[PDB]
Amino acid sequence: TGEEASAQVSNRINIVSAYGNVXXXXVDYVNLTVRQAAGADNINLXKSTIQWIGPDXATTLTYXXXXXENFTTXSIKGXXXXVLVDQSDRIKVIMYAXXVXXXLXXGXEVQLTVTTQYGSKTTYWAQVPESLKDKNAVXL
Amino acid sequence: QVGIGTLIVFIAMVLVAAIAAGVLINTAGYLQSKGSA
Amino acid sequence: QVGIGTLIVFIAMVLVAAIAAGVLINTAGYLQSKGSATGEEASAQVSNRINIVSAYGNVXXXXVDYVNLTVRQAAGADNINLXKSTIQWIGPDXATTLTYXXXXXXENFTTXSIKGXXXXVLVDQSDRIKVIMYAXXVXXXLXXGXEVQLTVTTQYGSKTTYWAQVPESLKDKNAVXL
Amino acid sequence: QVGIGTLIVFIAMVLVAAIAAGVLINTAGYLQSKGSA
Amino acid sequence: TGEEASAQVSNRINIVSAYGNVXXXXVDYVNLTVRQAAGADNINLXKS
Amino acid sequence: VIMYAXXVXXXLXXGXEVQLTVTTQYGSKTTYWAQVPESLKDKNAVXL
Ligand SMILES: *[C@@H]1O[C@H](CO)[C@@H](O[C@@H]2O[C@H](C(=O)O)[C@@H](O)[C@H](O)[C@H]2O)[C@H](O)[C@H]1O
Ligand SMILES: *[C@@H]1O[C@H](CO)[C@@H](O[C@@H]2O[C@H](C(=O)O)[C@@H](O)[C@H](O)[C@H]2O)[C@H](O)[C@H]1O
Ligand SMILES: *[C@@H]1O[C@H](CO)[C@@H](O[C@@H]2O[C@H](C(=O)O)[C@@H](O)[C@H](O)[C@H]2O)[C@H](O)[C@H]1O
Ligand SMILES: *[C@@H]1O[C@H](CO)[C@@H](O[C@@H]2O[C@H](C(=O)O)[C@@H](O)[C@H](O)[C@H]2O)[C@H](O)[C@H]1O
Ligand SMILES: *[C@@H]1O[C@H](CO)[C@@H](O[C@@H]2O[C@H](C(=O)O)[C@@H](O)[C@H](O)[C@H]2O)[C@H](O)[C@H]1O
Repeated sequence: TGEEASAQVSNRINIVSAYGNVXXXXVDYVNLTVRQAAGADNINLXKSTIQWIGPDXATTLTYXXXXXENFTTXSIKGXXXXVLVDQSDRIKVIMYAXXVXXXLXXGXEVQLTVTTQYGSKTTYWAQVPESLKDKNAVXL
Repeated sequence: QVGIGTLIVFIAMVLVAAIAAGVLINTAGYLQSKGSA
Repeated sequence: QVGIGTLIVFIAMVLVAAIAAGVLINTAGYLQSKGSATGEEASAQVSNRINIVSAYGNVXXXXVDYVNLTVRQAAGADNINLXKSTIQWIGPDXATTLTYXXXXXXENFTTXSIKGXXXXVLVDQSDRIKVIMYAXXVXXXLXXGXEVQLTVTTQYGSKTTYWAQVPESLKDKNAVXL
Repeated sequence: QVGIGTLIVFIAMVLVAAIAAGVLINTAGYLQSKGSA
Repeated sequence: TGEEASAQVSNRINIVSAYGNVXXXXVDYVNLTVRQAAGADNINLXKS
Repeated sequence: VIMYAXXVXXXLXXGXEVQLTVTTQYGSKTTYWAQVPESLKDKNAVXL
């Protein structure tokens, strides 16, 4: 109990940033860079779930590989592409906006809560820019 | 016998502290998004 | 024979209390080191932060080929390793996250020293290291008016955001400050 | 019998509180010097 | 007695989130995402 | 307590971590997680 309860509080994800690819005039990808918290242990991104409260939908995304209504983790810095082992590891959480619901238009707001296996919830309110003209890639 | 009672109450205090810690962090997360926006 | 029975049970309850005594002490020892660690990294996250002193870039013809940044420790900052740091480049065209490299690159960044001992670690308050980024390699040589949004993320998590704004006119400028 | 049990666990709890007390104080000591500087 | 009393305290349910559907202008669905608490055994959600 | 790091395993590097439990004759365990500083630049002696 002491080990799991401390895990529930300690092993938590901090989202460094969130940017999104733009096709035509709509955000088609939602990309999130994640990192450990203070005192976190090895955080597995395969046993994590993401809650997508989109403007047109609301579903809980689960892990996948090579998406649709799931999420993928491509690596940025480090060895493992699914596990955060050290404090200097960055992994990119990958979400397809035009596959989990509808393509995010300029101004759409989606709430993302990344829940670790032990139950540490991290909520990021992604807000598509109100204006998207002449912006190849936006910063959500 | 006294040890038996201590272990059970020990679990509750760890669980209760986890509940209290959850409220502080989650409320901070909500306020962080509110403040950033 | 009631004196026999109490003796045997008395031994057992001594052991049981010793068992429970171990659980509280061992679990506290676990939480002692876990809590001690938590304070140090959390303080490192807030304090050990990179501050950009000045930004400039070499320009060729009329599009800044190279982007250079000068960094330093913030107030009350421990050693800051620039090798375990990732600058995220959000440019007019591309938008990727750069990683450390050595000897000049493509989608990476290099840190050459200006003042101090190490050329990748900021040890004192008077150390200046030049973060080197090839603009034409990460995307394209920014023309007059491009606006890159750089953010340097330290290993512990402290983020410094710098909006590198190229001047609207690049005429008669060997090397201009971004 | 039960008197023996409560004595040993009593020793345990003060040491645990002593352990907990040290953690907060030493952490405050690190934060004090870091905060002061 | 020791086992069930420990299960009463340890085996608990944690509600991760609470979303719901919307019809016309009224919530017609209440959905809860649940998970084990710290150090919990198997939790059959049929006997709950 | 003197412990030669280079012999037990290898001389630790910046960012390493060792879990030490110093147990007495009677079984009292004391756990210490020694953590080498993430940077060893210009420091004759550190503090794990
Ligand atoms: C979020 O991560 C995606 C991971 O695949 C990126 O995907 C790539 O985007 C490139 C381009 O920027 O459109 C394509 O050339 C690649 O084929 C595609 O996999 C995406 O860019 C990023 O925003
Ligand atoms: C500039 O004004 C435009 C006026 O039409 C906006 O266009 C609409 O934006 C909506 C949304 O906010 O993204 C879309 O749902 C509409 O289809 C689109 O015409 C535009 O967003 C704004 O930047
Ligand atoms: C960013 O820093 C670079 C560090 O190498 C500078 O590189 C030098 O630029 C010189 C010139 O200004 O073009 C060349 O003569 C050197 O060979 C080249 O390494 C760069 O200028 C600066 O913007
Ligand atoms: C709670 O979970 C329900 C599980 O069935 C969801 O049910 C679906 O809701 C859809 C819509 O959002 O109203 C309907 O098209 C489906 O037929 C219905 O099963 C419910 O949405 C969710 O809130
Ligand atoms: C600053 O960052 C450097 C990035 O390479 C670190 O370099 C590595 O340090 C390791 C160890 O921590 O000493 C060595 O095993 C590696 O070979 C070395 O490249 C450096 O430690 C750090 O202070």
